[PDB]
Amino acid sequence: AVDTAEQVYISSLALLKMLKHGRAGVPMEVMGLMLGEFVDDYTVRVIDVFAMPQSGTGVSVEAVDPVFQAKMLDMLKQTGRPEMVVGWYHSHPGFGCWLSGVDINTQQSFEALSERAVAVVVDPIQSVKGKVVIDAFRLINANMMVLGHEPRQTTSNLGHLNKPSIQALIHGLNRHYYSITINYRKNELEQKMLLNLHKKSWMEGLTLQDYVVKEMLELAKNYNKAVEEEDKMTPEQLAIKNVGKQDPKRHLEEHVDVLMTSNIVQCLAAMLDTVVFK
Amino acid sequence: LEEGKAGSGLRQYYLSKIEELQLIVNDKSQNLRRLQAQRNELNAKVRL
Amino acid sequence: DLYSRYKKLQQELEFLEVQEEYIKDEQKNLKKEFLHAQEEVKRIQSIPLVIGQFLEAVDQNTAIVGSTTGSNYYVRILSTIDRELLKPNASVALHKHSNALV
Amino acid sequence: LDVFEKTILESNDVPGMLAYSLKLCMSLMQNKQFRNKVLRVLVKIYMNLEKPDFINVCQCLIFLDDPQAVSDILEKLVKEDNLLMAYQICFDLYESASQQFLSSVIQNLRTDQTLKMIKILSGEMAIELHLQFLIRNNNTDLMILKNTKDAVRNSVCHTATVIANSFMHCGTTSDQFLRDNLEWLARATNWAKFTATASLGVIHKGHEKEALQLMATYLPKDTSPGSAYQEGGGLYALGLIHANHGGDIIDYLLNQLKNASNDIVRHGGSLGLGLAAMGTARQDVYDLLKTNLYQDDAVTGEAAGLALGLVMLGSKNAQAIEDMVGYAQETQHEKILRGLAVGIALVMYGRMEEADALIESLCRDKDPILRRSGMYTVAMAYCGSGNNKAIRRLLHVAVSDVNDDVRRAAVESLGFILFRTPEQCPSVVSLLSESYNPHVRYGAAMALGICCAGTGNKEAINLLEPMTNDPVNYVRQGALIASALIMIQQTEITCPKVNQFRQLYSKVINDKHDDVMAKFGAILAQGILDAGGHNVTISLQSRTGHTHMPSVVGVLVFTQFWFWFPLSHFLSLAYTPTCVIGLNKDLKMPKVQYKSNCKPSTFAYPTAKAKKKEKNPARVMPAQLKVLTMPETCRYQPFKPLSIGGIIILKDT
Ligand SMILES: [Zn+2]
Repeated sequence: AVDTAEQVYISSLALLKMLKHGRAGVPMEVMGLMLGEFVDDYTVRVIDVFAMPQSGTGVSVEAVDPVFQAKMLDMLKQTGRPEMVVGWYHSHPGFGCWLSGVDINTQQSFEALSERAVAVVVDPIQSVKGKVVIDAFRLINANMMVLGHEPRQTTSNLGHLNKPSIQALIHGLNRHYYSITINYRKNELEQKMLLNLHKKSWMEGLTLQDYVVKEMLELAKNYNKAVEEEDKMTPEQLAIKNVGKQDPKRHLEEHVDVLMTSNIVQCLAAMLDTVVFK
Repeated sequence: LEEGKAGSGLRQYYLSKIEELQLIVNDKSQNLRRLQAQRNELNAKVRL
Repeated sequence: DLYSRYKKLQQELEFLEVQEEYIKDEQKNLKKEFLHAQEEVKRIQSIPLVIGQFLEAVDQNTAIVGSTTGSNYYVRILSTIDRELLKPNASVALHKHSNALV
Repeated sequence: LDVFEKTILESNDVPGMLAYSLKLCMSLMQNKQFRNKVLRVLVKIYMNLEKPDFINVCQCLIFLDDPQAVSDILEKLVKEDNLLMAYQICFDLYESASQQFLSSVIQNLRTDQTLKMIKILSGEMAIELHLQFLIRNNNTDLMILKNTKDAVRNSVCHTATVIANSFMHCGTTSDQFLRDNLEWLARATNWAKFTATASLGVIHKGHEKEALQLMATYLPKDTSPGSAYQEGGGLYALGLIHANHGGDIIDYLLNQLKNASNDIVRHGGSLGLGLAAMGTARQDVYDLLKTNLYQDDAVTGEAAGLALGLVMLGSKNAQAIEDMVGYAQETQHEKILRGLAVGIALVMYGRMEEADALIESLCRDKDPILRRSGMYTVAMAYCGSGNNKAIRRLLHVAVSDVNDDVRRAAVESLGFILFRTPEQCPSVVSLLSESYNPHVRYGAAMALGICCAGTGNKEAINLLEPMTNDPVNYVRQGALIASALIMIQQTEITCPKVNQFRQLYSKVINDKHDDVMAKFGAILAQGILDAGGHNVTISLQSRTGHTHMPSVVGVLVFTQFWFWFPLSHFLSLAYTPTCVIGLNKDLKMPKVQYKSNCKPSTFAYPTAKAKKKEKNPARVMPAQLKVLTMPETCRYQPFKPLSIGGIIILKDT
């Protein structure tokens, strides 16, 4: 009846086992399970993610052991929070992380167990640092083809997620499926130390530790002189003369600005004499 | 007027002198606005 | 009336005076964002790569390259160096999935 | 201020030099401290002067905002017994002064002329005179409406057409798209049927009498329809009509809040009660809004925040924000943060100083929505000024901040503050139009849309031409609404781009290959141009000088309706009636016809002399007000010089 676009709140702790357990299955595809709480129709949260045994014979719906979860939920009771299960996830490192033929067969089984059972995919390969990558989807019922086939209200959270549209075969699965919006509920307490732990460990280890003399400048002078004539022949090549040769051509970069910063490296590193000492 | 319409022009001259001075600084900004939008379009080129 | 406009005209004067730090602070950020975009294109594709054989330069921004398996691939060239190292026939490294010319 | 008293007291004339200087000084004055101190001594020498002038007391009424001074000026007019000369300040106090000042002046004055002041401040007779204006000047065109109806798109169509016809149907109260197709409205579901009872209150805006019994079919308590979202729009429907001034319906909302639907009643209920109590600084509405803030539900959080800034607008409640921003840290939803973002933004307006205490907390915080809150808060606080301190942090959050949605709302604040001098926006927002991310371009196009809407500037149309050519779909849509705001009431004879854009709106929506997203704002751009049947405009800058609250609140909620679809049906706030009136006085309707130098081409809603009413009144364009001359052969001639629009007095010879 009434269906509203869902918003997925992921915890920074749940983001860990998505890429981490997925990295352990690389190259092969894994099968996980999502753990969280259903607040309402238009929003959903995943508060935890745990690792499930990887299948070396290929992913199947029987790869999830029911006594593995029954022993896990009991261990979650003695753990701080015993929250009910919600849905499943699987890695797909070998390709662009789209729902395979097994993923649709385990859909109607998991959506019978739990109401939503959001399908979540993840890939390591698409980037390293500055991209969300991952993936998510939710099955829209094929029996609804008799009814209105274009959910959801509050559109562009889908529509904008429908950008880039990610080639063809991916959105070729937009038949019988619709993706879901992933935003981050603020962990910033942990996220503030995530930046502090990362950059401090990357700043000279104490900031002190790190803080071929003339010879490095004799090797640099070959880049600061012998590179000049191959750079300064181009203005004489800009002289035609004049003018039979196709123009414009700009040879100014990148050596000029590199030798600039090359002195910026050597000047402030030589200031270590004046800085460290006295 | 004597305060005045002879002096106020000199008062208006200061503003117009700064307006031309500002226009000089604006002309320094206007062509520099292009160096931004250029590289801003080049910032879209690496995204292209 | 002339002092009226004399009190009017310094507005856009000072309004463009704060428009000086407007762009100057904006353009240097975006400059550092553009320098951050330089790390982007240099990040892609990192590793791994696959060897391929260059065939010919058909036009700007893209060129065709034969794969080591023998299948010729038509790939967008990298925006950094489009010319000197291209050459009519050469062995150029390509990315695994994308087969990108780098 | 000493020598200034001698300069205003200089001999001869100087007939109007004190009149326009207040208009010039108000624009050029950076510090309002001694500004009004100059004005308060000026309005004293007006009364000491032999010739009385009522345009000076209009300016000090709003700026000095002294309830004891405004009570004594009319108390003398009661003793002076002439209703003609006071009839100007009667409706001038109405259209200009906000709801907080109207409630203070109505109490001291009512303590013939006592019955005459009842309908001016409550707007009783003011609605019907412009209710009869609409039905006359309104020219309906069903062609374009049917050209967008036959697309047969299952979604986004139900919201598009019902909000588009409400544009041209403003205030006519007639029922057309409800009666013609019953089944198509039944195809709508979820929050789409919320608009059917909502857009019903749009066309019915005004008409304070029948608004009660006509909508009884949509009553949530008795009917209880199968879909629960159909019964939730009956409370929000009448809030439109009841924006600003209220009425007997205050009990009508009280009966439907305690029965049937919960809590989705509080959605339309608080917006209906909050917009009705907007500017009144009411108490009991703030009491039940705090428990709605603590309901923890994300959808009802918008209704709690949005209705709280309304009622407390201009009052600056301390405990309001303290309970709002104090709940913003531990809340798990973004939508509660949104209604609260505008909630604390709507309460702080036009201070230029007090609000800066909160601005330091908003933008500095790391919450993405609360950083959007700082921009809507700094906009209303700086509304009506060109201050250079606001543009400092305005760009810093619009650039250095990583979130794209806050950069959008950041550049959108430029249209709210700078509407006094719209010429500055195309220059400062120019460089922002080349941003690679379309989120900034969506707000960059809106900045020219909301600010320049009243102006006829062609340069804004030129800058919006590449905006609809951009490959991104929603920046094209944002260009359609923005370019539809510049052309309001302006026909092809004004700018040639009119017919060029009108054919483009129906084009892209009839093309199935185009995205359903962008084509939603296509027919909506039509309606924006056709709003009120081209009769009514939207102007934040008027002789009154006050900002227009319902249009800004409606268009800022309509910025992103993709989070919640009712936010698209909350665009119903942007619909407001406006007109001019030639009524002489009281209930007697004079017959007056005067010439106009503009051709009927401006009067067409798809010369020697014209004919204007003769109060129903007749339409005029803001550019046509200067070319018209009061009739010299008529028995009824105006005593006041006729320059701009609005209801003016007419003297019988
Ligand atoms: Zn699989």
